[PDB]
Amino acid sequence: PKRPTTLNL
Amino acid sequence: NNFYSVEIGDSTFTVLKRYQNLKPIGSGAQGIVCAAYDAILERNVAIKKLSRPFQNQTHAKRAYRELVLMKCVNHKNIIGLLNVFTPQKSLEEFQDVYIVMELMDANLCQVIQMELDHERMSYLLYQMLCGIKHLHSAGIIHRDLKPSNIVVKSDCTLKILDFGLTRYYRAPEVILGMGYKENVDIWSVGCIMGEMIKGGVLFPGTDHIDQWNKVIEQLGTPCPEFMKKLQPTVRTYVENRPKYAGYSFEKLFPDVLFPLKASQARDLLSKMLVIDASKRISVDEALQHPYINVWYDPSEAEAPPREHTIEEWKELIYKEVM
Ligand SMILES: CS(=O)(=O)CCCOc1cccc2c1cnn2-c1ccnc(N[C@H]2CC[C@H](O)CC2)n1
Repeated sequence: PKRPTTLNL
Repeated sequence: NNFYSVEIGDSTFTVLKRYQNLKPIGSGAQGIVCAAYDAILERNVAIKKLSRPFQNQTHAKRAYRELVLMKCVNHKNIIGLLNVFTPQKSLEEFQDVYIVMELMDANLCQVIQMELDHERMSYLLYQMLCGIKHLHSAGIIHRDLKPSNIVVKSDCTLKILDFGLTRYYRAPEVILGMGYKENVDIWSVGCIMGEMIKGGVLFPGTDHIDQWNKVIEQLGTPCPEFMKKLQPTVRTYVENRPKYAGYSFEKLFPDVLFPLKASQARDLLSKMLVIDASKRISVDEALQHPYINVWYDPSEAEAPPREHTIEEWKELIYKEVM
């Protein structure tokens, strides 16, 4: 699995 | 001449010219914090001006403690030191300490109640535990981890903001008069993970006694053995409450609530949210849990780690700044 690179603020 | 002054409410920030666009983003007993732009590194920073570091020996002791730990602790999941400075030119004039950190985008407060997928949930929790494990390796046990002192960026990276010592995330050890060990911090990780899943605060007590009651209402009255570990006067209150059986973790976190994985999350939760710390999961076991272990990298998860007068503290702090 590849690590998330985005996150909604 | 290397420095300029900006008025920040009733406070004057006198900072290196490299730091521009200062705006206050918070304050507390120990300092005032501004967002700024660093023209030399070409990035956004947080600038913390310490508040009354030399008023007394206890202030000075804490200020010295904070400076040293920030310098010595270096880990991607712990807020780092970019710079420290004083605008004063000698020990005799020395008054102000300014600590510069990377500027993060948000704390966890709103983020965790926005519904996250398993990947983001577990990845964020993995980083938290890596940070905590590194704190514990340096002999720091936080005891007050909450969404407000854990920070993130829009790229899904996470850092713990401070080194610790809103009661919703406080472990039973803390709530009551008890001893604590490393896994006191696991309770707080559990409360955060639960909140991520359910979309609201797990144990929202209206006061310190009420905090206890919301815990037992969901998890069940702790065993006699645990009651024995309590101080006499706290024991008289706690032991004489109605007896709650608790709910199973399937009832507390049913599939409905989630985005193999949900089963794995519940299992982890069932091990973190244990009232009796002697039966609660360790940081190492949490990092090894199937739900968390997917991200494992040893460089991240197994990284290597008195009495003075006021003027003596000033001197020790001045050396540290310099
Ligand atoms: C214990 S004390 O020294 O009295 C505490 C003083 C106040 O501490 C603070 C109040 C506010 C931010 C604070 C601090 C201390 N550090 N800090 C930081 C540090 C790095 N990034 C951010 N980004 C922020 C994250 C939050 C977001 O809403 C805006 C960008 N904030």
